[PDB]
Amino acid sequence: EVQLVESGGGVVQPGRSLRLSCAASGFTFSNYGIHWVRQAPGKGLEWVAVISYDGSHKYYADSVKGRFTISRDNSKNTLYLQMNSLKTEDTAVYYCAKDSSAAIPYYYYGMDVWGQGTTVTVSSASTKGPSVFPLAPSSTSGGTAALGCLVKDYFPEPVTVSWNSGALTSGVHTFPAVLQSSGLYSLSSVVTVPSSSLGTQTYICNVNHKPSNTKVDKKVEPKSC
Amino acid sequence: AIQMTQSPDSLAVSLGERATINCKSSQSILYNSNNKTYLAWYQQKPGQPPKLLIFWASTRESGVPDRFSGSGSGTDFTLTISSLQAEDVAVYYCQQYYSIPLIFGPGTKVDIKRTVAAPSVFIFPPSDEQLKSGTASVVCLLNNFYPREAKVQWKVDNALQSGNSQESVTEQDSKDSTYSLSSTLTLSKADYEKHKVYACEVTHQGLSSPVTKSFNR
Amino acid sequence: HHHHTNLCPFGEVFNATRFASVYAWNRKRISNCVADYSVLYNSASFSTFKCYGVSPTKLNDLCFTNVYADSFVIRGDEVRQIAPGQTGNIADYNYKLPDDFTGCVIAWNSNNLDSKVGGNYNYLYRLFRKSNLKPFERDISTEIYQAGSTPCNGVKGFNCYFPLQSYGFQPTYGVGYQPYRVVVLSFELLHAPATVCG
Ligand SMILES: *[C@@H]1O[C@H](CO[C@@H]2O[C@@H](C)[C@@H](O)[C@@H](O)[C@@H]2O)[C@@H](O[C@@H]2O[C@H](CO)[C@@H](O)[C@H](O)[C@H]2NC(C)=O)[C@H](O)[C@H]1NC(C)=O
Ligand SMILES: *[C@@H]1O[C@H](CO[C@@H]2O[C@@H](C)[C@@H](O)[C@@H](O)[C@@H]2O)[C@@H](O)[C@H](O)[C@H]1NC(C)=O
Repeated sequence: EVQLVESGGGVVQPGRSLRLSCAASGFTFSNYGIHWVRQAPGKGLEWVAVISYDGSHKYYADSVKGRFTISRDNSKNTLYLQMNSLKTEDTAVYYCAKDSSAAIPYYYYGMDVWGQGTTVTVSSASTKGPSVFPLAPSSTSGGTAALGCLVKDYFPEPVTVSWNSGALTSGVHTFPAVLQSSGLYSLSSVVTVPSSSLGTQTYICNVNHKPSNTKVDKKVEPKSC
Repeated sequence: AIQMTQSPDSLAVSLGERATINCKSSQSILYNSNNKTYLAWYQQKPGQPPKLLIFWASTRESGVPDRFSGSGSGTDFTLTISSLQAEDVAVYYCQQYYSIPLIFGPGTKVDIKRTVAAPSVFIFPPSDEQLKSGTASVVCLLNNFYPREAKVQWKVDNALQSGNSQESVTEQDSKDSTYSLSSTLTLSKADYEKHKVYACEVTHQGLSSPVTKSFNR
Repeated sequence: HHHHTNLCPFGEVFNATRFASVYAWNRKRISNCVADYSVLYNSASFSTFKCYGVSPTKLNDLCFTNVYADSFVIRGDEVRQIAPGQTGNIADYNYKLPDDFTGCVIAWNSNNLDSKVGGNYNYLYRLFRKSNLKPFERDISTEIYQAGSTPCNGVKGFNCYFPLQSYGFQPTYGVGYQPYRVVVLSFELLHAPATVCG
């Protein structure tokens, strides 16, 4: 029944500032130190900062030293992280990790409670909806052909791709997005069907992109020559 | 800074079999004045935050199953899962907290070891709608294969292409325990019409020889 | 109205109004009475009941020279430390049981008693200490703990911390952090031939 809730993440231009906050409940917040640990997309965990159970000791990572500022407010049960001069290498998910006992050099007992984590994107880019292009199933395999939608060029994350408005679910693979050199993302979502029903079923993907109020439906059909 | 190293980087092991993950630190994490090694083990599943399994190198955290055990002292450490369950498929990190900065390992990916499975290979020419924009996207799909390791090779007019393709891989499927891969070859409309044959060569353990699917523009 | 053939006042210890803090745990010597442990082991109101060195059924037909009852309050996640050969904030710095502990451990959730709305700061625990506690050692000292290079001189400062911390029990906490009352029965069986007692 104890939980840490991150907050304040979003999109920020390179070099600009942004302040994250993490709210704790269910335990005496003023008895334990808290950490910040970030995680780049598809990369390992990286430790960021820590603050003792009173604010006396604050230490930072060599990659964020002098750019970040950790602080807490034991009266409001909240901890903060002040990020300045952000880089695209700072784009990651930021978790607050409760320690097991204070945070004086030799009293780090490891971090037992973690938050869901808020996301921070640092890129010189604007809000753009996606272009949904079909992936036609031409002349396949041994009775199982595939089709899909190409959700290309959008910012920022994320997108939700449903098939037939939630009906078609089995054999569906929505792939994680990739960041292009243009600063925009690209994502493909496929589905494998038996080759015998390729016409007997009109296939439609529903692309939803809340950042730009974009809901696009695209009908996929076998290509005609 | 105390550098943490884990071996192996990926350990696919069948269920009920034992999984062994190792962790070596550059400096000794054993504190002299209390005989306590400041080493921890974390488990991170997709979409979830990490979870503390072991601290003090050998003490199991409240609520962790008994199949999780840690061992080692000083510089060499080991997290052992005696009988791997289907729910234990995650990424495992070791972390030192002796001195600052606190530093994690590179992580070890653990998946269940099913029998080998070759991928279904598909190729998708760019949509007529996309060519109306000036950019072409040739997609190459690898469907339900195992293990995760593979190699995608783009060849436009037999000329092997590189630096012009990005890939995506799905997590291990919850039912048949297979991965899938999406490769996107992006070219300009000009460079696309300059050629005819577009293929992607898939080399994988389940394929006795490299398989190639192609199309002519 | 008291005799030696009377019954031991186990109510005074278990059903007590207030309980001691763990760092200053309260010990009572149960003496000059008939100890009938059937009142305890036939009661489904305890959440932890583990004996070490004795079968709980053998308690009523054994021969003890001294019986002690230790009471205190801790967190849920700390009750696992009230056992021989454990480590943590409670076993190392507050209440340490010996490896050859010959007794019983009885715990139960008291969130409806030892937690107040804004946080019950009457229950404390020792957070810092130089060396570990000996078994059944008691450290009620509130001397400033020196975590740095320079002395502290009895003054809270940088690298100079007060050693006791409060739990701050509120009812909204998780069970791992709710107040649990603990009674620890310690025994000293008399040396005798089996022909005498057992
Ligand atoms: C601890 O107390 C409970 C109940 O205590 C209440 O307050 C006491 C001061 C006394 O006045 C009791 O009558 C109150 O009910 C004891 O449990 C009771 O035991 C009797 C048998 O002796 C039984 O008839 C009742 O139903 C029980 N009530 C409950 C709520 O369990 C318990 O025995 C006491 N334990 C110790 C170790 O003293
Ligand atoms: C030192 O500790 C030994 C066991 O310690 C435990 O296991 C090792 C691997 C570390 O992880 C440590 O943190 C654990 O607590 C004891 O067997 C040994 O007797 C101890 N010796 C002294 C002198 O304290």
